[PDB]
Amino acid sequence: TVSRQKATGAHFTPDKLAEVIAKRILDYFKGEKNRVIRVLDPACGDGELLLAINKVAQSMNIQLELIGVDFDIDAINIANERLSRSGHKNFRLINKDFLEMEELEPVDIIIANPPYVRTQILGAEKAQKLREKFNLKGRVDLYQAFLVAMTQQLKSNGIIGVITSNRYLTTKGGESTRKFLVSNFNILEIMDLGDSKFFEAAVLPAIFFGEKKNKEYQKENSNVPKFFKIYEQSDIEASSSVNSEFNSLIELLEVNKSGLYSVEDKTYSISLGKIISPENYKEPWILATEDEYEWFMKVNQNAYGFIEDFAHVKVGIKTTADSVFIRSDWGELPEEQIPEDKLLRPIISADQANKWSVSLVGNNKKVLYTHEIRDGQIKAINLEEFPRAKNYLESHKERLASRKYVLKANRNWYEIWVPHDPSLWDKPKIIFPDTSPEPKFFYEDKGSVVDGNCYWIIPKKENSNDILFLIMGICNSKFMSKYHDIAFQNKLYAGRRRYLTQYVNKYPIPDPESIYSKEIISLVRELVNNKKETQDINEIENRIEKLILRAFDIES
DNA sequence: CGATCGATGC
DNA sequence: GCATCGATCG
Ligand SMILES: Nc1ncnc2c1ncn2[C@@H]1O[C@H](CSCC[C@H](N)C(=O)O)[C@@H](O)[C@H]1O
Repeated sequence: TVSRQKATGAHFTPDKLAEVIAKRILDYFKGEKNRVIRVLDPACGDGELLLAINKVAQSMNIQLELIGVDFDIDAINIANERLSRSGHKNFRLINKDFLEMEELEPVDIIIANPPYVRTQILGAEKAQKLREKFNLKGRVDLYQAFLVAMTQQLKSNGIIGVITSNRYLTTKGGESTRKFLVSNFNILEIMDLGDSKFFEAAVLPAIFFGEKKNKEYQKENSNVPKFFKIYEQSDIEASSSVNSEFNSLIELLEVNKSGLYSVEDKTYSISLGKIISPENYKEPWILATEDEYEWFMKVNQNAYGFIEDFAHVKVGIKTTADSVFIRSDWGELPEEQIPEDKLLRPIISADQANKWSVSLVGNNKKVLYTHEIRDGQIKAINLEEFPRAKNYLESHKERLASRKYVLKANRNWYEIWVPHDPSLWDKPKIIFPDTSPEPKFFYEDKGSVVDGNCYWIIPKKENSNDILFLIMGICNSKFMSKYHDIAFQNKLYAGRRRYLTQYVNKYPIPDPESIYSKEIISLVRELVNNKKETQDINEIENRIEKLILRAFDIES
């Protein structure tokens, strides 16, 4: 199920992309450049990065000592053959685990593309060892441990050029990585390659260039960190101009002017600017232009608060066996195994998501809910009281009992892993999908369950009314989409944002007592009650955009 | 406990 | 194309 390429992260850097990284490294290198420079690739694969940096260095008449490490002998054998045939004799390859889970003196240059292996593939046990050894936190990825490991092999004032997944820039679990990078390096440049798809794998990579700090120093300050951001721009503004003077996508990585660029069948939006105070490592690092960052600043100052202050942003249920607990064909089961109607709760998924109004006009999904309120406490149901539902779960005994995290928690083998509080489903709530290219927050007061591909919003104050309607009008607006693309830059392919709790908690909210917020609430109340409204919903939506702009005191 | 994260995945 | 869904961590 898990390929050897998946578990070992064996994806080689393309030809032209490796050359781009090598050119930027040797341009940033302030070292001597007339002696032998030692270069390290801590996961060299077939030697692609070492070949690229030597080809560039030989043009500059620089002599390199190439060092490559890889724990796979097959990669070492092919890299030895390629390096030997290149003509360069001063190279050295080591077959070992670089993380050390027999010596090497520090190097002047590191060029790297470490493997990206998620915590689930590493396993919980190996992930704990990596966190304890390399001082990492959260859902650690392998490239994060390599980042710490390879940095400790770099001389002070040495240059690093390393390409990884861009997810440390915006995820909560990237906090330890951001802290380590800004602490150990004078950040030279961060390149967010976005959804350009240089690799055959579905990944959005970032390239980090930095000069390792020396323990004795100055103020630096003469170095201000810059960024380069390129994403696929599908929709083009009617008044925006496109530059088509570049032939290949790899040439766009060396442009030095922000704007729209078209290569073949796709248009790209390239942004250049400065990293703004990366020492604040607890929030995502924002890569935005001067105008975008200033607009982002004035919204926060004029904001009355944030969603986190007014409501609980929760995830839907996580059964950890969706094809067993969530079905639409309950009536088509054998009558001996059709669960009792008390247990089958209608559940809303992401494929029924629209703005304001739910697409519940066509739905039949129900969840076999396994929890209930008993003596004022949340307890799992007793199977003896539900014979038909018991037989159904008996047929799935081996798979449901395989969930080791359920048994080590001393919970019943048949339970839903995250059922939440059964009493909270009755409250009015906002629902929205996680993976979506557009906000689809909608009101729902029929007391149904929310699926794991959606999040839901319930107020902190027990007045489940106007406050939810205000939050909807804010979240669904184009105003908040602009704010989102600046502050929370976590994108999947095809322009999909991630509407996660850690992001939606930070949405700004205006004063719910101002006359502007009062009119927004009345318009949102109309959009959910008047399902006879069609097409001219856009008319109401436009009135909300101008109201939100006056509520935050800005014209965008 | 309850939200995260995805060299996405099928 | 286009929207995971289940191990995981705190
Ligand atoms: N623990 C470890 N120690 C050393 N190498 C490792 C490793 N885990 C994975 N690798 C190696 O890291 C490589 C990542 S693919 C990167 C290859 C090369 N850097 C390039 O850009 O083309 C794989 O070949 C894999 O064999």
